[PDB]
Amino acid sequence: KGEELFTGVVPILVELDGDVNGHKFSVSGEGEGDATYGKHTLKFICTTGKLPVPWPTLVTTLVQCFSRYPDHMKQHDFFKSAMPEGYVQERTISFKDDGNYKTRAEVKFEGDTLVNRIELKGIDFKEDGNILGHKLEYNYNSHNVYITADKQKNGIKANFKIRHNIEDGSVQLADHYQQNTPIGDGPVLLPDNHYLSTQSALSKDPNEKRDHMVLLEFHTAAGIT
Ligand SMILES: [Mg+2]
Repeated sequence: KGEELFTGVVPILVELDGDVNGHKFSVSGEGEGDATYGKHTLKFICTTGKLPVPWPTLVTTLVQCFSRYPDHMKQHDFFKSAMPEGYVQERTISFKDDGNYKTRAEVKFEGDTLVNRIELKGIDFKEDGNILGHKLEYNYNSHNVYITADKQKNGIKANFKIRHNIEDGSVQLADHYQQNTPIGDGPVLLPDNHYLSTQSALSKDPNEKRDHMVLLEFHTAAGIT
């Protein structure tokens, strides 16, 4: 069963190819996760130069299999149950009064490493909106990711609203619609409605001159007693 693959520390690789309003970029990440504690740590580098969008707008795209599912909820952990063959994770991220990201990712094991490979496409961004104008603060709020089963697709859906702080004290909403479907043909766990409680801390490596993001993430399943 997939959950057995997560009882210890697992190395993580993340690779993203993006195009936002014609601005092409790539991000590479490395770190590790320990789902026992709902915890993952990564450092991401923009390998093409300067990132053309704010780092916070990429956090959700850049491994929910590292969520801590409490023992009494283990039967609701789709994410691990699809491993090692993995899952496709797709989103539409709608930035209020601005453009949208469409993302397609494959999350799977490559040997003993958990890999998140992503294509991101962003369109219809305003040239001096909060995203292409870089008006988002380098910080991140705590959210609830609401998950529901999609039995027709043998997977799940999720819906949630990310709140991005703007440098003038306002908030940029980013509505997330998500679908995950298994890559393999083995059975998966189809959960009851629940949510993941998320927390994120963004920082910088004081010795790093490349455009980059250091991330500490907690994800904890909740909403079933
Ligand atoms: Mg503020």
